[PDB]
Amino acid sequence: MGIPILKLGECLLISIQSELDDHTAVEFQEDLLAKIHETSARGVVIDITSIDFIDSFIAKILGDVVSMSKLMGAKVVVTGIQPAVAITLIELGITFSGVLSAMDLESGLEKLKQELGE
Amino acid sequence: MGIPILKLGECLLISIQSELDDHTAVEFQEDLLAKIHETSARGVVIDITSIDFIDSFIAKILGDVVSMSKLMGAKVVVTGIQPAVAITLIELGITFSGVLSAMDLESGLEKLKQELGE
Amino acid sequence: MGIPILKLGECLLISIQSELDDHTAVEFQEDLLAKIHETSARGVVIDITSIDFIDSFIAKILGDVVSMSKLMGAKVVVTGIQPAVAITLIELGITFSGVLSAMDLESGLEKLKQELGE
Amino acid sequence: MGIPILKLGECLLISIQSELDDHTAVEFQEDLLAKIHETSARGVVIDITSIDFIDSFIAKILGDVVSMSKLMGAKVVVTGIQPAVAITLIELGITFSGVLSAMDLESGLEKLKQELGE
Amino acid sequence: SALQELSAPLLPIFEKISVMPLIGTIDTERAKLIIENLLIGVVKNRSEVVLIDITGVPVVDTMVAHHIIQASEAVRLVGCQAMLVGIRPEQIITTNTMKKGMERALALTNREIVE
Amino acid sequence: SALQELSAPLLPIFEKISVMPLIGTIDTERAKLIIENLLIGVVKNRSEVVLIDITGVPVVDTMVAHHIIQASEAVRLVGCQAMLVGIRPEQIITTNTMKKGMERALALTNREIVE
Amino acid sequence: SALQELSAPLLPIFEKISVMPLIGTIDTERAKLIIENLLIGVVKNRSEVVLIDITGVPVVDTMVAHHIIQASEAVRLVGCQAMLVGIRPEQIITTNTMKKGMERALALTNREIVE
Amino acid sequence: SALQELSAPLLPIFEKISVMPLIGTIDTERAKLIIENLLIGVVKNRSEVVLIDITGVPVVDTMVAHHIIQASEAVRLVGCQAMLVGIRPEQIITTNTMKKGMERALALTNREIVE
Amino acid sequence: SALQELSAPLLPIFEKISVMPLIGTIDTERAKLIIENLLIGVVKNRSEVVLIDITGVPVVDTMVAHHIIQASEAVRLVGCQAMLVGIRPEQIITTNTMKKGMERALALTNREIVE
Amino acid sequence: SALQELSAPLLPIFEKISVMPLIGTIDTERAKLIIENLLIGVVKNRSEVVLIDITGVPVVDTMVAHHIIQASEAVRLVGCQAMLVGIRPEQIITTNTMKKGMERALALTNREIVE
Repeated sequence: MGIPILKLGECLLISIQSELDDHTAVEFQEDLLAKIHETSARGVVIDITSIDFIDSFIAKILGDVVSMSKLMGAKVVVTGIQPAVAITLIELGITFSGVLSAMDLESGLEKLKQELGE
Repeated sequence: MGIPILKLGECLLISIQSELDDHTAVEFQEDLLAKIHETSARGVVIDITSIDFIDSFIAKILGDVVSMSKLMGAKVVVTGIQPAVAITLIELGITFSGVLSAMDLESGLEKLKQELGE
Repeated sequence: MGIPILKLGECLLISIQSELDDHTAVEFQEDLLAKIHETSARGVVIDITSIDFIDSFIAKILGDVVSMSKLMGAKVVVTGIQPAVAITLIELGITFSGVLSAMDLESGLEKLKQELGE
Repeated sequence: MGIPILKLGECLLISIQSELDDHTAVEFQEDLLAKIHETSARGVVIDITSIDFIDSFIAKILGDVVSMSKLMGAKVVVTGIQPAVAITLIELGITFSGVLSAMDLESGLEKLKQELGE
Repeated sequence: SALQELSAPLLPIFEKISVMPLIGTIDTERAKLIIENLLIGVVKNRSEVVLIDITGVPVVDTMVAHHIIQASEAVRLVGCQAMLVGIRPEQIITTNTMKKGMERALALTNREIVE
Repeated sequence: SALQELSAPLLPIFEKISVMPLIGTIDTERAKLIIENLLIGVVKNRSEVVLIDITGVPVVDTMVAHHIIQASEAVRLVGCQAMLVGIRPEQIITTNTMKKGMERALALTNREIVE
Repeated sequence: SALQELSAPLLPIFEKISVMPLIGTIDTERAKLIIENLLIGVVKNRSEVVLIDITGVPVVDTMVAHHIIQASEAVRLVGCQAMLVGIRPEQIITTNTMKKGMERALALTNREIVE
Repeated sequence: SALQELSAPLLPIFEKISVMPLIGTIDTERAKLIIENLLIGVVKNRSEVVLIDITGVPVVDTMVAHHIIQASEAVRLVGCQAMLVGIRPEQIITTNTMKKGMERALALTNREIVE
Repeated sequence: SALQELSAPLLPIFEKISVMPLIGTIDTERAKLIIENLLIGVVKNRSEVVLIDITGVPVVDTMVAHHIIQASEAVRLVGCQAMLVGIRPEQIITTNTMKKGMERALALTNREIVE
Repeated sequence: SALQELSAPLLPIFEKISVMPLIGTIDTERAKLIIENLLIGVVKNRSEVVLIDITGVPVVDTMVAHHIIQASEAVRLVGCQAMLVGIRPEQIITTNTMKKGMERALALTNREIVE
């Protein structure tokens, strides 16, 4: 089991369903950075559309995974954010800027289509 | 819980975890069909790279989910097959014929631009 | 002593006058498949215009070399089937698919020279 | 019954296997001219590659079917003559001129189509 | 009497079968392969648009459509009825009408009629 | 039983007469007039290639050939046989063979072929 | 009851199967084939958008997909449901919905929408 | 039997009415308006080519031929009959055939099918 | 008798087979499928030009030869022998010689070698 | 086991060496010089990649590079191992990988890869 990943044309896709806590995030984040080493990726598209809720401890992980993989050498687009998670749990209690969000995965990959030249 | 589907440029990208049982595979194969109605898809790229062993009666059903989509109105491609399962299960007298199996996910959508996008 | 087989430019033009039994049929079967490896070739033109009666023990020998030569590495064409022998071929019932026969040895070489090695 | 004729776009062909007597040739000499009446012709191509010894009366016959087929309109090509037939046995009372000999049946056509019919 | 048709514009061969649903008319299998090498005829039409109805043996009619495949070019069963294709579980390329039956058989020998 | 021939390959509408040259075949006069006004055939053909001979029926065969000119156009006897035309009691447009008879058929309706 | 609602918008032919889950309507095979050749119908559609949980009707509804190959040009099943394709106890060309299946039908007979 | 028809040839919706000359038209008055905000249908064709006759409810048929003019656009009646039109008590654009009505729908939305 | 050699001119992967006609030598079936996902060749060859003969492996050499179409696609057999298929119990794209087997395996992947 | 290996691409025929590292395998020279007058003998790759190691006989394997030069065109030792060449107690064209050995071997016969 775990959280999968999939190489796609010098980019990198990843789907995420409703995970539990920071333990389910650190078993994910150590499996995201380890395979962005192996693939010579340049953009990771974190599809998180299928998420009910996100705990406050995950806000200091997924609000800092964009500060994680940027230093690794690849841009990150947090695409597919639900309304319920976005209001008071990605609220004004974090340092959320420079994250390059999108709306849906077709417009997500369209944005990172124009970072690999075309 | 489950095995998800993400829309990406009028194509589908089923990525499966290590599922080795038919009563979950029949529980899975509804999700391929119940999504392809709602999103007007044309080619579904089933990624089976993360599956090591398969049971025989699964291949009498997963060998027929090609005919699920091919009658539904969208082509299907089976990418990333392990060398073990093609020599311990497929050499049995099942009747794979005209399935158009790719090699890896990079060469999948490159072949699946040649069904949509000139 | 034997059935006269000649060669043309990158083609073989075998002509049949008459036979005796299956012993001449297996001797002719050993003749053509050896000769097509004794030299190089890409197209066989079998001429059977001079035969008006073929036994079921013989039509399989002309069912052999019409399909053993395709696996050997050359395409085959059996031109000029008489209407008397053409009845008992499919009254037996054996489809000559992939054979693409013609009416006479001039028009038989029209398609084969066109198709492979234009 | 061993001597085929396989005419090819107003250009005939002749295969000749191992003969043993001139009683074969007299039944054969009428058969070539009976074909050149039934179809139009421009050049017959006699092939005698499979003969290592020749009766002196047979050399009178094969030296005659040149001039039997010149008067009908067509040219002749005596292609693929072996050494041992030619060296000490065609030194007999021949008058071989205007015969247009060749080396092999593939090049024997293009020494005739270069002259007549094209 | 017991003979149908044999004449051609020499690239195709037309043919017509009026109503004769009986197995003793084996001559439409017999005297058809005879004419296919008496001329050099290429893909030929059947045009059974008035034929009601073969019940027992279309094996004399649908296996003769494979006889012509090996002796010559293909064959077009032009214009079947509605009753004739009632239940036929027992492929070959057909058409609908004799005018457009001639088109997609002439497009095999690479010619048409345009001015 | 009660049938001679009909066809419809193109806008020309041709016929075929096998050997039954009696005066009771007035239907081959009528059937080529019945099918004529229904589906519009400018050119028609005859194709009496296999017929020996005519005893006392040009009145019902070729005297009525004028009656298709007033119907539409262009009766064309395709290949009257050698012994058929010995002494005629009784003009029209005819030809030699169907493959070169239809060549002048489309030349009357101003159409040609292309390879 | 006694209705199936077939006509011809273009040279292809539309056909709509509404909620008719019954084996008594064999006439969707019968009364379609009679009106198939009643006009010139080259291709046609089926469009079973909602008819879900139909049993052995494929013994009719697939052999009827084989008769249109014979009497005319090909036929397209349009938009099968999810549970319908789950009934496969035991080829043909299909599509997703009637606004794109009609478009690939015109792509066969060489026409497209312009401007 | 509380169902008639619906379709989608990607801009308009053609619709078919087999014969039901009663007050059961309150289905097709209602169930056809609800499709107009289910998808973006500009044009719709009524196609009462098979209906004889209308007894006392064209008042229901003219409101539904005027509700669409204030819902989206371009209702049109396709193929009335000679017996059907008999007395007119009471405009609305019509056409003659099902084929040619579809083309002038594209002429009101600036399209035409050629290649 | 260690193994069978394999390397690559970067698009295809060649292979050689010497005299190993026994079912205990399945290593040519296992260690050949292993190399396919190791380096992603598209076409590959067998080149059994020097082997006489085959008795014990009639299907298992061609079963795996159909089962790199699962992952490559299709292998091309190079140079079967006259004794090898002079008789056998009973598809597979094949060629005759490696200098022509390579020259047409490139054409399936759209490359060429021109001066 | 009277073999070493062999193959035959188009003009540059090449050879392969698996693990057979002894003086009793001088056949890889003897069977190799026979093929140089069995066909035309332009450049030929050794490809001793699957070999660890050889210390005993480099006089057999390196002086043979100056045996084929005087008989035919030159050779290329393709893919020497890492610690194989660490043993050099005591020139010739060479490369590193089989897929790029052909990139310069075809340059000496005036052929270059197109598309």
